[PDB]
Amino acid sequence: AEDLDYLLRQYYGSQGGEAEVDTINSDWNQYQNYIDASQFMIGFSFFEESASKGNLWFDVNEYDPNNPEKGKDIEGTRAKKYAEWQPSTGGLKAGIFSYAIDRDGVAHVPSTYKNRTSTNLQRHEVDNISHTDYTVSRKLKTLMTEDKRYDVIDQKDIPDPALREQIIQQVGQYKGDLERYNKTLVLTGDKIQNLKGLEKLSKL
Amino acid sequence: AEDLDYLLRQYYGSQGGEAEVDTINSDWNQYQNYIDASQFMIGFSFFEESASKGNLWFEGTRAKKYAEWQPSTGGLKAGIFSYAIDRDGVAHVPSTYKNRTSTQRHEVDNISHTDYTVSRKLKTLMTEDKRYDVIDQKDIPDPALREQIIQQVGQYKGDLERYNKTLVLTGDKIQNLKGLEKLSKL
Amino acid sequence: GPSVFLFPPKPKDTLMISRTPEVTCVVVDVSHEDPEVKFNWYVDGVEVHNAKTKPREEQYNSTYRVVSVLTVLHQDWLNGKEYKCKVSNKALPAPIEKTISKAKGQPREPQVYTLPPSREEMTKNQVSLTCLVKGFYPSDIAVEWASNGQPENNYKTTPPVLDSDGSFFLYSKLTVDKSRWQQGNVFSCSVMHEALHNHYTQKSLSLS
Amino acid sequence: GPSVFLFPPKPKDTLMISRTPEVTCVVVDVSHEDPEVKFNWYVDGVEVHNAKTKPREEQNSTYRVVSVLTVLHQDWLNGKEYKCKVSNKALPAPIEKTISKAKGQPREPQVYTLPPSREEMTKNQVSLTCLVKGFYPSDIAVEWASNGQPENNYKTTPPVLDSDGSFFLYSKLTVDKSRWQQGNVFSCSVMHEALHNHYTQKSLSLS
Ligand SMILES: *[C@@H]1O[C@H](CO[C@@H]2O[C@@H](C)[C@@H](O)[C@@H](O)[C@@H]2O)[C@@H](O[C@@H]2O[C@H](CO)[C@@H](O[C@@H]3O[C@H](CO[C@H]4O[C@H](CO)[C@@H](O)[C@H](O)[C@@H]4O[C@@H]4O[C@H](CO)[C@@H](O)[C@H](O)[C@H]4NC(C)=O)[C@@H](O)[C@H](O[C@H]4O[C@H](CO)[C@@H](O)[C@H](O)[C@@H]4O[C@@H]4O[C@H](CO)[C@@H](O)[C@H](O)[C@H]4NC(C)=O)[C@@H]3O)[C@H](O)[C@H]2NC(C)=O)[C@H](O)[C@H]1NC(C)=O
Ligand SMILES: *[C@@H]1O[C@H](CO[C@@H]2O[C@@H](C)[C@@H](O)[C@@H](O)[C@@H]2O)[C@@H](O[C@@H]2O[C@H](CO)[C@@H](O[C@@H]3O[C@H](CO[C@H]4O[C@H](CO)[C@@H](O)[C@H](O)[C@@H]4O[C@@H]4O[C@H](CO)[C@@H](O)[C@H](O)[C@H]4NC(C)=O)[C@@H](O)[C@H](O[C@H]4O[C@H](CO)[C@@H](O)[C@H](O)[C@@H]4O)[C@@H]3O)[C@H](O)[C@H]2NC(C)=O)[C@H](O)[C@H]1NC(C)=O
Repeated sequence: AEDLDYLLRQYYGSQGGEAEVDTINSDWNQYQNYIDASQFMIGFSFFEESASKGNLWFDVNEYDPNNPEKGKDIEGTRAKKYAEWQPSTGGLKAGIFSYAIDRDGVAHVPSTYKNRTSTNLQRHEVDNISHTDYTVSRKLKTLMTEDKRYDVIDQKDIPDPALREQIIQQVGQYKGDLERYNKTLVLTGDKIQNLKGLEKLSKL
Repeated sequence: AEDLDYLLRQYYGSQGGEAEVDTINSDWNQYQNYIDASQFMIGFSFFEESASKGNLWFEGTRAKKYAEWQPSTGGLKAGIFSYAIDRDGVAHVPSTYKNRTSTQRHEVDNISHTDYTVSRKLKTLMTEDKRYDVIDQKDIPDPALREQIIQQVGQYKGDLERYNKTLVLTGDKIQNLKGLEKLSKL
Repeated sequence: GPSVFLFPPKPKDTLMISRTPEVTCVVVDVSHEDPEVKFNWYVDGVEVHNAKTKPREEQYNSTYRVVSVLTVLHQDWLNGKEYKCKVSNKALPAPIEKTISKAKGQPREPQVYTLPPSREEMTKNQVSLTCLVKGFYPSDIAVEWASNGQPENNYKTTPPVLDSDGSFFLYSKLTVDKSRWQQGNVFSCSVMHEALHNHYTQKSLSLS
Repeated sequence: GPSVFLFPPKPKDTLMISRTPEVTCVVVDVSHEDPEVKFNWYVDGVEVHNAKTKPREEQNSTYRVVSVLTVLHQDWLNGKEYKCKVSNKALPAPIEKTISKAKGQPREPQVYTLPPSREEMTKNQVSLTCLVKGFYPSDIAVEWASNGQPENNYKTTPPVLDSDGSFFLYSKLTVDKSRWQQGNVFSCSVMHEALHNHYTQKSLSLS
């Protein structure tokens, strides 16, 4: 862990609980002792062609017979959930990743095919191969970069430039890190005049 | 024929044979060279008021028989039609009046409002017929082959057994030829 | 959708006082999405709540198995009482009900005969001690070997075979080093069946 | 829908020159409505046209259809694959079942005849036993005889996998004690691919 740049945790399909992220939060509770949240990345999977029971995750929308473009909508998807999801502790996550990005935009096979198998194969329109615009990938990236938590720490948070510098180096550079950081902060040196903004480190 | 959308063949009354459709099948045997079965439509007639010999055609209805009837070859038919739909429901004058020429009468020769009950039963019958079910992957697995066969033979399950002309399969997209065996008359 | 399998107790466990027999109920192909699996157990249509459900066991990606094990009373099983297992789940249209009971029919007492190695086998480093059990019904039976009070464990037993008189027979074949046979050690063939007194007999086999 | 079962030849038929071995393919639960059942036979994936389909048999309103392919002794014993393919209108896709002989170093059976137990001699019928062990594969055939005539009141266990990877079984001929005590000789015949001419005989008489 000490030598990793990123850990990429694949969390395809439901991970338990009402909000389907129990396993993610429980796992992070352990992961955080070994890596920073700035190194942590969670993944969903696109719908692969001719996938049978054992590889059907429903991380993107199902086929809709009246809206060919439903696979490209990220609304109410586990993909959007993961983009939005953040750790309780440590800080904001590094980001998300997708499996089989070459299938970006293809709708999932309907729930009715949930138990299809290699022998007992019931194929569907969505098992066909198609060119992709990477529409979902760009929506998920834009979503995360437009999230206000990833706004940088400014003088409205920590006025003193000397204190702001040190907090950034130790906890992170985002507003949403302050809320979450739950380790040690060592403030040093004669440049710090006042400690305003330090109250924002609620979990320190 | 090349410019027609539909041929509507009026087959009012018995058309010969035990099942009274000899003339229909014999005619279709010729019609099929000029049109697709998807263009072919057979008709019965309702009972017209004050009809004499020469216009008396008459479940266990020729109407239901025509709804049910399909060609042996080419494919499933387009549908059926009725003559004098304004008389939908009104019963026929009995066989005993078979030769009631212009030189008789019956209650049924009187005029009445219609709810088009027979027409709706005949339409429902045809749309509940399973032969007009569409070709799915259970018939032809390969999507590329399924596409081409649909373009050439028809879009219904019941077309496959009947189509009896040429099929040209092309391109590098076809992987396997499963389902092609169903074109028994090709 | 989920399937159910209901296995009976091991025949030795139903017949031996030292052992506790169990009916086992297995639910396979349980989805990750709707994971709650409720079991209800019945003994002659009478609900029993003493069952013990083991936690789910991922067989392959996002598909689990759930086992429930009901302890049974020796008498209840041997008196041919019905054990019903009822499974409930969200991914089921109606609950699933499976039932098992003991094989019915007039019991017949097994006859146990031990047979020594063939003269021809004595040319080999290991020889075959044989135990014939015949004329027993029903086919639920258990055979073990022993020597000097310790269990002998290098044996194989045939499945029961239907004989021409409607009863069953089988052979068990303990393999021992010739040395141990020739030195005159005694071997025991233990047979356990519901038609034996105390469900138990032992036949001995040593060199003549 | 229709099911398929593919049975191998009787082991004696594969091993004996006097006999003609057959692979048999059975299709059960065929509907009255769509009754046409086409079989295709393959030997190492190569189609063969010499099969023989017997006509339907009402086993209600449900038929059974059997197809029997004669096999060459050598093909079977060399472990060639026999594939049976079944087609039907009430099938979504054709059904394909395959059988071959178990691959693996053949091992010669050891045949030992065992006389009755002293304790059994108190009874009007006694058990002559034949142990066959250490054979591979499990395809085997056991018969009894006496004075050249077949003895027919016997049962044989299925092969059982032993701890060394080979198979064993027991055959149990039942005879009137009188015939045993009078000193008649009984023979246990064993037929297996690892025996010379696929055949040995062990004798058993009073001692
Ligand atoms: C179980 O799920 C996990 C993901 O879930 C995670 O764990 C579960 C338990 C939950 O906790 C989840 O919340 C959590 O997220 C799977 O892990 C990732 O999951 C995806 C799929 O979901 C996998 O993709 C598949 O990958 C295979 C190939 O996988 C390589 O890598 C694997 C791990 O590294 C390894 O196990 C494989 O053996 C394989 O490894 C390689 O081996 C070859 C030599 O064999 C070697 O040359 C490579 O260098 C080596 N690669 C390595 C080590 O990375 C891929 O084949 C799958 O696609 C097939 O199936 C799809 C339909 O299901 C289909 O669309 C694809 O086109 C493809 O199918 C085939 O196409 C070819 C070409 O046209 C054709 O010839 C074939 O006939 C055709 N075959 C079939 C049968 O369809 C698929 O993409 C990831 O491997 C895996 N890891 C990562 C990092 O993403 C886990 O794999 C799942 N387990 C199973 C058994 O599915
Ligand atoms: C013989 O039977 C045919 C049906 O049977 C088919 O053919 C035979 C040979 C067998 O092979 C059968 O198996 C097969 O099913 C009739 O064809 C159609 O039948 C119906 C009823 O049977 C006819 O309805 C009747 O139509 C009369 C008017 O006919 C118009 O159409 C004729 C064809 O184009 C045309 O020749 C006529 O001249 C007339 O057309 C018009 O002329 C006027 C004036 O010039 C124009 O202004 C119009 O624009 C023209 N319109 C058209 C469309 O051309 C009606 O008079 C008749 O009604 C009268 O009698 C009935 C009772 O008998 C009363 O109930 C009613 O109130 C009224 O008094 C009736 O509705 C239909 O015409 C036929 N054609 C079609 C396309 O459906 C043959 O008509 C029939 N032959 C004879 C001579 O009987």
